Parts: sequence; C-alpha cells; structure tokens
Amino acid sequence: AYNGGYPFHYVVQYDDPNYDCEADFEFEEIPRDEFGVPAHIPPELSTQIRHTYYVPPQYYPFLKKLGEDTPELKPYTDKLIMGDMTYDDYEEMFYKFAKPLKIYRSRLPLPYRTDEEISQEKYVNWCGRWYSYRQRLQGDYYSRHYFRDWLIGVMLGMYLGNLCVQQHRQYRVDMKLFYLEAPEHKINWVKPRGDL
Amino acid sequence: FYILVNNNKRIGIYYIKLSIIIGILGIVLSYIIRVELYNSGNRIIKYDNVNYYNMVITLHGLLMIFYIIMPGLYGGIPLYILPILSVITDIVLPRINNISIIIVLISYIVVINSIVIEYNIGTGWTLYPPLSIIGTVIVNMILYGLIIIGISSIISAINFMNILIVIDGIIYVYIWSIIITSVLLIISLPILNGILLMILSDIYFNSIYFILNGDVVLYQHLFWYFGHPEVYILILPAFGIISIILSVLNNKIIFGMKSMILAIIMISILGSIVWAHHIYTVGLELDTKIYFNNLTLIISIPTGNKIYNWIILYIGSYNILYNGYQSLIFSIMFIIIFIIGGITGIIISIDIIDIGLHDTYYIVSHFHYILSIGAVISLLAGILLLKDIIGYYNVIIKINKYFGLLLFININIIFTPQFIIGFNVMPRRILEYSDNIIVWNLISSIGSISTILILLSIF
Amino acid sequence: NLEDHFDLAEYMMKMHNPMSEYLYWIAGFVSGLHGILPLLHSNYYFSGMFLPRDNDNTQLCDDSW
Amino acid sequence: YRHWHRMSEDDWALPLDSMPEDVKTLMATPQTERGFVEDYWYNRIRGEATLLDPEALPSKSYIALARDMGLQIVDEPSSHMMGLIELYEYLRGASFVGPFGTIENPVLVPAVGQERVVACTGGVGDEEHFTLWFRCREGFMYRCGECDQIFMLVRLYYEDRYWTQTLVRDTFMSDGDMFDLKTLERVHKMWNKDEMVRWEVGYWAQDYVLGKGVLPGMVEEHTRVN
Amino acid sequence: IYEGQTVQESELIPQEDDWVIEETNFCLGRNCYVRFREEDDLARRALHQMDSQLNKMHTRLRDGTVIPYMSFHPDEMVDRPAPIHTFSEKPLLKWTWDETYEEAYDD
Amino acid sequence: TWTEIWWEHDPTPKVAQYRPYVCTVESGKVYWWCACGESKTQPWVDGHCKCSKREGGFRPRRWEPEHDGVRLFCGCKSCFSSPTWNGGCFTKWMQSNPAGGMLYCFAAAFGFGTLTVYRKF
Amino acid sequence: KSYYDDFKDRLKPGKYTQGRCPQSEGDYRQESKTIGREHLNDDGTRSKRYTVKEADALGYHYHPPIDKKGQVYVKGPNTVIERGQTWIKGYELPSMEYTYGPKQEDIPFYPRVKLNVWGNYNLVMKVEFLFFYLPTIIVFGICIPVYTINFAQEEVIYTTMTVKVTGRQWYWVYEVESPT
Ligand SMILES: CCCCCCCCCCCCCCCCCC(=O)OC[C@H](COP(=O)([O-])OCC(O)COP(=O)([O-])OC[C@@H](COC(=O)CCCCCCCCCCCCCCCCC)OC(=O)CCCCCCCCCCCCCCCCC)OC(=O)CCCCCCCCCCCCCCCCC
Ligand code: HEA
Ligand code: HEA
Ligand SMILES: [O-][O-]
Ligand SMILES: [Cu+2]
Ligand SMILES: [K+]
Ligand SMILES: [Zn+2]
Ligand SMILES: [Zn+2]
Ligand SMILES: [Zn+2]
Repeated sequence: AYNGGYPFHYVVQYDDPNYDCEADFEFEEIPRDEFGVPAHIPPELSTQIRHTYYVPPQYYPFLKKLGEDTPELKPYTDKLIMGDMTYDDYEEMFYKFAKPLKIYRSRLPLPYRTDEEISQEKYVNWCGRWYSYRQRLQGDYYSRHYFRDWLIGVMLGMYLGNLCVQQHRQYRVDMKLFYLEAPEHKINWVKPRGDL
Repeated sequence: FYILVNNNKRIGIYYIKLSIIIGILGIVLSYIIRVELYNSGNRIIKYDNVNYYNMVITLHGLLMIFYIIMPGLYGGIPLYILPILSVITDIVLPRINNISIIIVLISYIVVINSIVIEYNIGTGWTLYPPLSIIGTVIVNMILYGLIIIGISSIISAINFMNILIVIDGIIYVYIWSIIITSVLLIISLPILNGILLMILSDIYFNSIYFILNGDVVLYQHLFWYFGHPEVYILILPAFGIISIILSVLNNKIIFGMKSMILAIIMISILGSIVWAHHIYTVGLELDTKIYFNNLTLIISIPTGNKIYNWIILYIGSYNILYNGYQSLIFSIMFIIIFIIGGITGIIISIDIIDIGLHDTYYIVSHFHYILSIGAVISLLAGILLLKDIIGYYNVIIKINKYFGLLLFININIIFTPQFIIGFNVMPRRILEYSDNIIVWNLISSIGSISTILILLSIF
Repeated sequence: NLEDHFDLAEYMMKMHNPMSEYLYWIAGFVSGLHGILPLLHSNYYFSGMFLPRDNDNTQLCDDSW
Repeated sequence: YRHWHRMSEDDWALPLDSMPEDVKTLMATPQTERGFVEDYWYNRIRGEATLLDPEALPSKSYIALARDMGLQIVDEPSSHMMGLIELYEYLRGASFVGPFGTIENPVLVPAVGQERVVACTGGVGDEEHFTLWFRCREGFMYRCGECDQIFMLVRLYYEDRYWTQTLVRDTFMSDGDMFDLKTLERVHKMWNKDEMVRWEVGYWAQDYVLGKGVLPGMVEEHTRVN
Repeated sequence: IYEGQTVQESELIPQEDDWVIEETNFCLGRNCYVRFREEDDLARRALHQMDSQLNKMHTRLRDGTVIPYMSFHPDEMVDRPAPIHTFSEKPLLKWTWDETYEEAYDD
Repeated sequence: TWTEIWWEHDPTPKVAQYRPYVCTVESGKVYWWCACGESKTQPWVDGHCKCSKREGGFRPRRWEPEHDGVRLFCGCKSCFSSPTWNGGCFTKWMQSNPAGGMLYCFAAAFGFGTLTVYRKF
Repeated sequence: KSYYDDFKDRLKPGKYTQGRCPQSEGDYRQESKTIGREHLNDDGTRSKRYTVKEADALGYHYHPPIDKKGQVYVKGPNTVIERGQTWIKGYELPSMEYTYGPKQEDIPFYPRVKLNVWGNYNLVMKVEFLFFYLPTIIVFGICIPVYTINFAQEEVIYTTMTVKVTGRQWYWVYEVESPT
C-alpha cells in the first residue's frame, strides 16, 4: 500500500558465486528473490505460492521453551516448529508483543516550592476563579457601553453630513435661478477675438 | 562576512537599510518637484531642461514604489519576523533570500547610473506608449531595472509561500497578509513581464504593437492588470503590521481574526479584477465602465470591516499604560489617515467624478495619503515595535511626541492643498501652471521643506 | 561562542567602529547627489547656467533683480 | 517517525568490511569504551554465536540470552528515560496535544537545555484562548495568566550529558562474563566446513583472530582493486 | 467568541472569611537602556545582555507558582536583540483535548 | 454604573466633588490621590481616610507628572483616566441628577448647533 | 528622588571621541596577542581572520564538537533534595538595578488582570454584521446613481455639428466644417 507494493529495500540472490551485476555484461544469469523465486516467475504467481520458514530441528526444543514460558506466544512457535509460519505470521507475532515505553511522573524532580507556599494552592485557585468571573462580566458591561457610544458618532456624523445637504440644497435653488433671473448671465456678449 | 550572509534576520536588516538609502534619493527628487512648483516661472529647472523634470517625477514614482516601500514592507519586516512568527528556525530558501537583496541593489545601481550617463527624459512611472517607445536609452535602462526587480519580487514571493509547508504554529493575521501578497505577486508579475517585453520589442526589436493598427490601449490593460494589484501588494503588509501593533500594545486579542483574514483574501480577489478604473477616460464601452465602477466600490466593504475591527482593538484598553509611544501613535494615525485616502478613492471611483479628477493633483493627494503617509508610517511603526528585537539605537524616535505631531501636521500641509487644486484644476506631471494656482501650490511647498527638516531631528 | 550568539554582536554590544556608520551615511549622501548633480549638469548643458534665476523665463520689470 | 526519511541499508545491517580487524581486543573491550561500530559488531558476533548454538539455548536464561544479544532488560529508571527520549523525538515533527495541566499533573515540557518556548491555548471548546507564548525555564512551576494551566519543564540531563539510547544503555547495562573466543571457534566449525560458510560473520571474525588471511578464500576476499 | 474561562459558583466559595484578592505587583521593575560596563569585553557584554531579558522574568504567586512574561506572538520570545539561531528546540504549542488512553494510568 | 448595578465586589467611592480639582504639580515628585473621597486634603490622601488606612479595598493611587504645570484631578473618584480628569465627573453627575444633565446637554448642543450652522449655512 | 544619582558612579564620562584612541597611539586593528584571545582584536572586536579569512564554515580549523558517544557537555540543574523529594531551584535573573542601573524601589503597582475581552455574543454578532452590511448599504446607495450618470454620458444625441480635434507634439489641431 506504499510505493506501488515495491519494497524500498529487498534481498536479491545470484547462483554464480563470483557474479557482479555492475562489472559483468552477460545475458544469461537470472536473479532470484529473498525466498529464492527466479525472476522469470512473475510476482502475481510467486506471491500466491506459500513459503514457510524451516529452522533446523535442533531449534525445536528452544522454540518449545518459548511457547511454554509465554502461552500467548505458543501458537506462533508451534507454527514455526511445524513449518507453517509464513512471513505474514512472523509479522503478526512481532507486532503482537511490542509494548510502548512507560514514563513515571513520580520520578520527575519538581520546581522548588516551600511548604508554606504549597498550603496556599487553594487560595490562588480561588483568586483565579474570581478573576475569570470579573473578566467575563466586564466583557458584557464594556460591550454595551462602547457599542452604544458608537451611536453618538453616527448621530454626530449625521448632523455634520446634513449641513452639507442643506448647502447643496440651496446651491441647486441658486443654479435654477442663474439662467432665468441672474444679471450675471449675459447673452450676445462675447465676441470672437480672432487670430493674433 | 557581509555580502555572503544567508541569515534571514540579517537580510531583513539589509532591506530596511537599503530602503532608507534609496529613500534619500526618493525624498530629494520630491523636494525638487515641490521647490519647482513653489510659484510660476522657472525656479530650479531651466525651460530648456524641462525633460529633467519629466525624469524627476518618473524616477520619484518608480523608486518610491519598487525600490523603497515594497522592499521595506514586503522585504524588510517580513524577512525578519515571519520565520519567528512561524516558530521555524530560519527561512525555507536561504540562498534565494540572499540573492534577492543583491538583485535589488544591482537594479538600483543601474537606474541611478542611467541618470548620470544617459540623456534625462521622462515618460511617467506608468511608461505609457507610444511616448515610452520613442524615447532615448534611459527608458531602456529603466526597463532592465524593472525586469530585474521583478525577478527579485517573484523569488521572494516563492520563498514566503513555502512557509505554509513548514509553519509549526498558527498562521497569524500578519502571516496571512504576506502570503496573500505573495499570491498577488505570483499572478500579476508574469503579466507585467509580458507587456514589458512588448515595450522592449517596440524599443529594441522593431516591433509594431504600439503604432497605428496596433492598440496602445492594450498596454494600459496589461500594465494596470499589474498596477492595481501592486497598490494592494504595497498596502496589505502594512495592514498586517497594524494588526500586530494594536493587539500587542493594547494587550487585546485580535477581534474577528477570521474576518480580518477573510477580508484580506477578499481584497486580493477584488483587487485582481478592478484594474480598469485607471482607464476610465480612454473611451471604454458603457457596460465595461459600469462593471469596473461597480466592482471598485465593492472593495470598500472588506476594507471597511478591517478598519472597524482595528478601532475596537484600541477601544477599552487600560488607561494606566502610557499611550505616547511612537509606535502606538503611528498605528492610530494610520487608521485616521487611511480613511481619508480610501474615501477619496471611492470618490474618484465614480467615473463621472473621475472625468473631472483624472490626471489632476487630487489623484496625487489620494495615493500620497495612503502611501507617502499611511504606508511610510506603518513601516516606521513596525520597525519601532521591533526596536528591542532589531537592536538599533543612536536615534530619538521611540518616545518623541514632537516628531509625530510635526510629521502629521506638515504632511497634511503638503497633500491637503493638492485635493483643492484638483477642482481648480491643476493637471499632474506638469511644472508650469497658471498664476491663480500659486497660493495652494506655495502652501504645499512650504509643507515639503518643513517635513524634510523634521527628518533631521531624529538623529 | 558567546561573541557569536548575537547577530552583529559588535554593534549590538556597542563596540563597533564608527566608520561603519559613517559609510552608511555617506552612501545615502551619494544617493541623494544623483538627483542634484545631473540637474546642475543638464541645466548648464542646455542653458549655460547651473541654476536659473526665479522667473527668468518670463518678462521682467526694468528694475527687477 | 513521520519526520524521518527512508531507512538506509545500514539501518538494517552493516557491511562485513566494517568489522574491526582486531577482533581479539574488540571482544574484550568494556561496553562504555566501545564506539558505535565496535558496539554493533560486538553484539552481532556474540549474539549470533549464542543463537547459532541450538543445543545450549534451552538451558540459557532470558537474562543471559538478552545479555548475549545485547538487549537491555528494562526497569523503571531506564523506561522513564527512554520514554521521555522518544516523546522528545516525536514532538520534533508532531503536534503537542494532551490533557489540561494542573498542579497535581503539570504539562510536561521536555527539553535538553534549560529553557523551551511554550504556548498555552487554554482548555477545550470555549475555554480555548489565543496563543500565549512564554519561555519555560527550569525550576519554576509556571501558571498561565489566563486559564491558570500549570506547566513544568522536564530536562533530559544525566551527569553532564543529555539522555540518549547510548547513554541509557551504558548507565544501566552491566557487562557480564567476558566473551570466550573458544565459543566463536566452536560455532565457526559448526556452520563453516568444507568450503561451505553458513556463518559468514564468524568466518570473517575467526580469520581476524587468526591474523587476517589464514582461512581459505579470505586473502581473495580482502584483495580489492580500488 | 472568547469570554474567559467558565466559573461554577462552588469554585468562588472561600475557605476563610478574610480571603481577598492577592495584591502582588505585576510591574517587573524600573528599566532603561541596558547599561554595559566598560571593563566587560564582547563576551562578557553578551552575558550581561542575556541577563537583562524581560521575557525571562516572572511573578511568583502566594502558592509558589509563577506567572511568566507572556505574549500573543512568538516574536517576543527570542532574546533581544535577536540571536543568529533562535528556536533550536522547536517551540511547543500545547493543545488541550478530553481524549485519554488507559496506558497513561495505573491502578 | 459598574459598581452600582453590575459588580458588587469592587470598592465603591464617595463623590468628594462633581468638579475636578486644579493643582500645580512638579516633575520628579510623586503624588498620592484619594480613591475614597473622604480625605480632607483633596485631591490627595491625608493619612486618615480609607486609602491611607488600607481599609475596605481602598488604596492611594500613585501619580507622577512628566512635566511641571497645572493639571486637573478627579473629584468624582470614578473618572476613567483617574487620578487625572477627563470629564467623568460631569458624566457621573448626570447619573445622579439626570434632569440637570439634560439641561446642560441641551444647552451645549444648542450652542454647538447655532455656531456650526451660522458659519456653514 | 533622582534615580540617576544612584548609579552615577558607574557612568564615568568618556575621554575619546567614539571611545577609541587614534590608531597611531594604539593599533586596535591588529589581533590581540593575549593568550585565549586569538579570535579578538585589541579593542575586543572579532578579528577578520576569525570571521572572514579563516571562517570555520569554510572548512578552516575543522573541529567536530560531538564526541564518540554522540554527546556534548550539558550543565545540570541546581538540585536540592528535601522533604523526601528531589527539587530543582530555578535560576532567577539578577536585580534589574545591576543590569539597567535604576534602584528597584517605589515601583508603580500594575495588578494582575485577565485579558480584556468583549462579551455578549449576541450583541457582538450584530455589531459584526453591521460592520459589514452598513458599508454594503452605502455602496448599494451609490450603485443606482452610478448607473444613471454612466448612461447619461453614453446617450445617443441628435448632434448637428462636428469638430475634429487632433493632438500633436505639442499643439492641438482643429478641423471644422466651413460654411457653404
Ligand atoms: C530616510 C532617512 C531618515 C530615516 C529616519 C528613521 C530611521 C529609523 C531607524 C531605522 C533603523 C533600521 C535598522 C538599523 C539596523 C542597524 C544594524 C547595524 O548597525 O548593523 C551593523 C553594520 C555594520 O557594523 P559592523 O558589524 O561593525 O561591521 C563591520 C564591517 O563589516 C567591517 O568593518 P571594516 O572597517 O573592515 O569595513 C570595511 C570598510 C572599509 O572602509 C574604509 O576603509 C573606509 C575608509 C574611509 C572612506 C570614507 C568615504 C570617503 C568618501 C570620499 C568621497 C570624495 C568625493 C570627492 C568629490 C570631489 C568633487 C570635486 O568598508 C568597505 O571596505 C566598503 C564600504 C562600502 C559601503 C560604503 C559606500 C559609500 C558610498 C559609495 C558611493 C560610490 C558611488 C560611485 C559612483 C561611480 C560613478 C561612475 O552597521 C553599519 O553598516 C552602519 C549602520 C549605521 C546606521 C544604522 C541605523 C541607525 C538608525 C538610523 C539613523 C538614520 C539613518 C538615515 C539614513 C542615512 C542618511 C544619510
Ligand atoms: C496603496 C496605495 C493605494 C490604495 C490602498 C488605493 C486604494 C483605492 N484606490 Fe487607488 N490609487 C493609488 C494607490 C492606492 N489606491 C495610486 C498610487 C494611484 C494612481 C496611479 C497613477 O494613476 O499613476 C491610484 C489611483 C486610483 C484611481 C485613479 C483615478 C484617476 O486615475 O483619475 C482610482 C479610481 O478608481 C482609485 C481608486 C481606489 C479605490 C476605490 C481604493 C480603495 O482601496 C479604498 C478603500 C478604502 C476605503 C473605502 C476607506 C475605508 C473603508 C471604509 C471607511 C468603509 C466605509 C466606506 C465606504 C462604505 C465607501 N485609485
Ligand atoms: C510610496 C511612494 C511615494 C512616497 C513616499 C512619496 C513621497 C512624496 N511624494 Fe510622491 N509620488 C509617488 C510616490 C511616492 N511619493 C508616485 C508613485 C508619484 C507619481 C509619479 C508620476 O507622476 O509619474 C508621485 C508623485 C509626486 C508628485 C507629483 C509630481 C508630478 O508628477 O507632477 C509630487 C509633488 O507634488 C510628490 C511629492 C512627494 C512628497 C513631497 C513626498 C514625501 O517626501 C512627503 C514627506 C514624507 C517623507 C519625507 C517620509 C518618506 C520616507 C520614506 C519613504 C522612507 C521610509 C523608510 C523606512 C521607514 C525604512 N510625489
Ligand atoms: O490604484 O487604486
Ligand atoms: Cu487602481
Ligand atoms: K514653476
Ligand atoms: Zn492558558
Ligand atoms: Zn481616600
Ligand atoms: Zn472624576
């Protein structure tokens, strides 16, 4: 499920003991995999073939001792003795008996605090709660005061704006009377200067 | 070593250092402009050397945008705190971070060298053709600088995006601000490169895109398709800083964190689709104009939500804490100033209002209030907040109420009168003007000399 | 080492040579000159004067000076 | 762990060319004086010598069998240390989530130095607050200013050294009876005869005890070209 | 929205009638520019700077626990000025849940 | 009204005066402000009020001016910027005499309306 | 009181501008000859040889710190066994007077207070709704005006005269129909 199923690292075997894939340029040697499968047998077929680990029989008594001392480990050891342990079975055994590292808080040295100070812990917590109570209430109080004040700014900005509305209103009245009544408006007055 | 260092925090310092250096050249150009505009006549530029003024305004704009504010707010503060905010040891791409700052310096040297050696002519920082393609070699040099700068910007954007893969904590609002600016750069820069290559093709390869039967308005579409996303690539990091400062100094958790984040995302998407509000007077189709005007006004919604969320951060904060720190004052001043700039932006967004106010000093004052005042103050406020972490000294800024007051008053003396002359009307990108506009121009000029004097008191 | 703990340790511990600061300010000063010197050079090249006299491109009264 | 990259070939076994050539001294070196490579081959030679002697395994106790293979019998001291080591390693690329800390059971913050940056997010649900970062220095019982969650720093320090698997094995494992080279020879003749080598490690090991080049085919095995 | 930790009335009941809110000063002290001795060299001035870190300070309560210098963001957790290598040991963001497993307990 | 209707576990001061006390203060000197309103050396602690005796949760409020000058100080003992005055004395008075508060607010608003309308019109 | 007078003695006014004698009077550029200071200059700054010319990151002075057992020196905690328990005493930083100078007395009181949070979820949600939808209403109030004025500019009008205007560098050409 990673890298397309290609293992990042894998074992390759060569039949010729003096073979070097970098020095030689021959075209007859066929590499094998970790289980010994020749490269010309595709993965889809070889992965179906069942491969089991065979330990020398002299190890059977040791594998038996392991099972008895740890009964949860016995089924895996039995498979290994009987030549029924595949790579997947080995992996299941490996991860089943892995445990996490443990941290003990009782071993941590503590920052220095006198016995007088240690007896005041409840008092300091009490002060902290009252500070949080006063903080939360003040938030409501302040939000009401300042957002209400912003209305004064709206009203002040509406008064000052209305002053320019009135000036504009009077301006339009004046403009309507310019071409109609204003003596400043003159017709048949400007004469062409002519080219210099 | 000095140039070989890959430390992300050292490189962040380099970005701020270089922004101040290049900034000196930027401010000097601004003083030239305002001195010239003090009255009508020629004051410091001869009538036979009017091409120099055109170059001064062009370089002023380009340097302040791409070589000062962008390297300062997107390269400086980001490279210093972002890996710390992300509880990561260092930046994901160490070697790329080193080359980015070196690239910025090399492109700066090319630009200034082109001033000294090439004939001095100007075509605006927007390099509109056909004027840009009928100029002298100084335009070619400026194009090389922009393309080189583009390389540094994109690789830095790639660097910040990789933090998502390594961030070991929570993506704070500021981190979200940089990531979205990085996305805006990745999507906008490739389009800019293409149109810049076409400018080069017409300048250097006998191409004919910007001569008759080829539409010059094409350039404006592709340029501004990067142009407006650029103005939000320059402001969004500033917003991220403002959020941190207000929460930290007021000891108040950010209110509506997810709405802040979703407001930044919204501004980016909308900012990527409203570019043609810069092309209202060309003669686009009625439906196009209405689409762009409609979507441009929508950007105010997410931008407005952020402003009000900032206000409640400052409201209710403890009175015992001293509120005269320069960083806090600058952060508060940003809200007051940004609203002015944004509201005037909404005014110019109405195309019919824009017909009167396009290519007038009202537009100048609009983007100065946001950049020359808002962005600068945000960068100052951010650096000031990190004074202990950065460790710089030999300046009197941290607690200096005189500097803040004088800066605020005098900066407004410069640009508030530029709103007035926009209805007078005084066109932009001009040096001579009618005698009846002297009063306001004179007042703004008095403001410019005064602001410069206040920059000397910090030392 | 303790000396290597802090980035730019000499500056942060306030032992750096002042020449480093002088170079930084000089570099900024040179950057500023790139806007003024070409102004003077270009003015002289096209006019013959390094800087104009206010309103010398317009008609002036007889007593103007 | 998820943060580790792919197993190397060495992670499974070492090449026989890395076997120390002075096997006689290798099998007599105390465990505290054996390096990583020397310790690998001491355990492999001794462990495979006992495993390849089937007739003696059933009469060998688990205490003796574990010693031969180089496996450390666990105890509360060593378990505590190993556990805190593996917890430190896990937290290198994993989130830090657990029960709410109280005075009786503080949040345990493993560290090698005297300080580690820690953030408190409060309790579960509505009791969760914004990240409050603090520097957890040793010797102080920290209390969050917001939720009153108790924190404590645990240092993996032992006798001017930090805790490692090698340190735990050296401090608690005790060397048993000195390995007898006669066992190596006896097992060697058991599985290696008449040009068949069914204990390659014991054929190389016996060759080195003999002086290198003594056994058939070993001169040819040691002759390389580059 | 966050509105503080929830409190049950039982937790607000004092064990004595004289209990009031502890009046411990959370102002760390009077500070200014870190002042280095002339005699100290670069190495010894580094030690001086490391001993003046506000983020290493705390306030000890009546029960011996200490409330540390805390910040909303980890930017305030590195030494000031920032050293070349800051978070060698990965900062741990502690999340809380109600899940538990039997292996952690003993009967 | 936090002490009056919301929270009953904070000390509640007595109003000494619904107007600020004007005092000349000197930089580099520390002043102690009465938080109970029963001191006879207002606005300062007299050594005999609740604040001086640390009674009922009342403690003196430390204050220090940055520069020399004349500063306004809170008489109502509830101003947000206490010990300094910011107008809370008038606000607290309106809570205690809401009819009077309306009269002043109407008068202030009336003047503001007339002047702003007269100039802009 | 004046706190500066408390640590006036520590601050002896300086003699040299920028704290160094002329290089002629003392050569601070050279590496110090003092044993154990080969990596420092005479004035105490790090020598260019140590940091640049022979930087260890470049392969100079190769010296692996970790030992054979994969261990490095680690300083242990201050352990104090007591009351049938092993305790660790934390390291308390020195008085801020030693590091900063001011005497740590008459400190203003800043009490512990939990975070200042906005309460009343229902009220807060309504405000956030208004923070978003009040601007939305204003935009909608401009939308209709915007459409109308746009339609007005682009209105098919019965024009009776045409003036052609060409812009050239730098003058405006005008073409007008001549009366017949
Ligand atoms: C916007 C402005 C206002 C802003 C206000 C607000 C500011 C808010 C606060 C901002 C804070 C930001 C963060 C700061 C972090 C600082 C970290 C830091 O200090 O890092 C340590 C870093 C280095 O310290 P370090 O670790 O001890 O480094 C040891 C070295 O690596 C090794 O030591 P070394 O001695 O071995 O060093 C090597 C040294 C060796 O040096 C020497 O041997 C020097 C010998 C003396 C030379 C002196 C100059 C001579 C000039 C002659 C000119 C003649 C003209 C003749 C004209 C004739 C006309 C007829 O240098 C070199 O070899 C290379 C030097 C290259 C760089 C200098 C370039 C100068 C300009 C060149 C222009 C060329 C144009 C060519 C055009 C060609 C066209 C064809 O510090 C610096 O580099 C200095 C930084 C100082 C400022 C820090 C910020 C303070 C706060 C702000 C103050 C306001 C500044 C305003 C801007 C400036 C206005 C002008
Ligand atoms: C960082 C810089 C920056 C920022 C943030 C903006 C923001 C905006 N700009 Fe931009 N602009 C520039 C920099 C910037 N601009 C520059 C440099 C140019 C000129 C380039 C050139 O031509 O050479 C320019 C030009 C420019 C024009 C061209 C005018 C012309 O060419 O004649 C227009 C018009 O559409 C415009 C509109 C806007 C709008 C609508 C916003 C919005 O983002 C503003 C949003 C903010 C607010 C609206 C205020 C906050 C919100 C509220 C208070 C909520 C309540 C408000 C409402 C409900 C309206 N800008
Ligand atoms: C962010 C970019 C930026 C900044 C800071 C400024 C700052 C200033 N600009 Fe700006 N200006 C532009 C970008 C900027 N400008 C652009 C893009 C144009 C249009 C270009 C074009 O028309 O083609 C323009 C045009 C422009 C003109 C129009 C000339 C014309 O085309 O006719 C004028 C003069 O009226 C002017 C004046 C000023 C002044 C007086 C200042 C300031 O000097 C005001 C005073 C403020 C300061 C002196 C502080 C600035 C300090 C820093 C920037 C350094 C910050 C670094 C750190 C904090 C580390 N500018
Ligand atoms: O550009 O907005
Ligand atoms: Cu735009
Ligand atoms: K002029
Ligand atoms: Zn907590
Ligand atoms: Zn009293
Ligand atoms: Zn009062």
